Amino acid sequence: TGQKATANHAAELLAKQFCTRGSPQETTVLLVDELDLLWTHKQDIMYNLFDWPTHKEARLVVLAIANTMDLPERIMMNRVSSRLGLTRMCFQPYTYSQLQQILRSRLKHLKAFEDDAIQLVARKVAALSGDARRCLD
Amino acid sequence: TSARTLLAILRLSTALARLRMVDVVEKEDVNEAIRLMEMSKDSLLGDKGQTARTQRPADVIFATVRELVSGGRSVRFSEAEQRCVSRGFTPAQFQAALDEYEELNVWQVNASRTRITFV
Repeated sequence: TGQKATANHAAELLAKQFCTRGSPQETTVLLVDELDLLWTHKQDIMYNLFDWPTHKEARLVVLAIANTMDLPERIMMNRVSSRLGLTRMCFQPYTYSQLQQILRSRLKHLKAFEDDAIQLVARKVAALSGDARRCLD
Repeated sequence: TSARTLLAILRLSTALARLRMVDVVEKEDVNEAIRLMEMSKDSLLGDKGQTARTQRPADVIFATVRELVSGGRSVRFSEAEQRCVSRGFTPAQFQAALDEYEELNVWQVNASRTRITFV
């Protein structure tokens, strides 16, 4: 909407709005990044966020973006990992044959680099950690 | 092991040379003399000292390339084979050994596989 309050005046209106009986909503999407910064001592930030789309008239699609996969079983405790699910599909880094193809798409009509230098740069980054940002730099 | 065991080795050299009615010593009297010493020192413990080594068909191939990396960088592919065929290495196994390390990002070749340079 457009109303701005605070962490308590607003946090109380969002709790009573998701449980409103007799009001249609839309299939929204929630995209959050870096979950370790939202961790508090009472664990009342990640636990209540996952219980919102588990209601009747709730169309929230949470896209929890983080780093490693063992976070729910390390930093977060039992209540956060319970009401979540085991639907954690990790993404593996690019292979050696994939780094030479992504760089080829960017240089489709750029006649300025030999074929012996393209595979050499994509070889050192593939052995370090396979980061997609450490190859084009 | 000090100077006390140094004179004990030369003492066992005459224990076997006098059994063949000869006045000279051969290599048999030396290997059999140290055989009883290695068996006695292993009996003082609770196990036997052995070794473990797997004959990899590509372990000595990488060591031969090391002789050209310390001398230069642009090593010719045809020049590196002047030392591999000296001992008796088959060239058929060398073609299958390059992909074992190039896949794991060690070196790199060209399209004709005629240029090799250590990265």
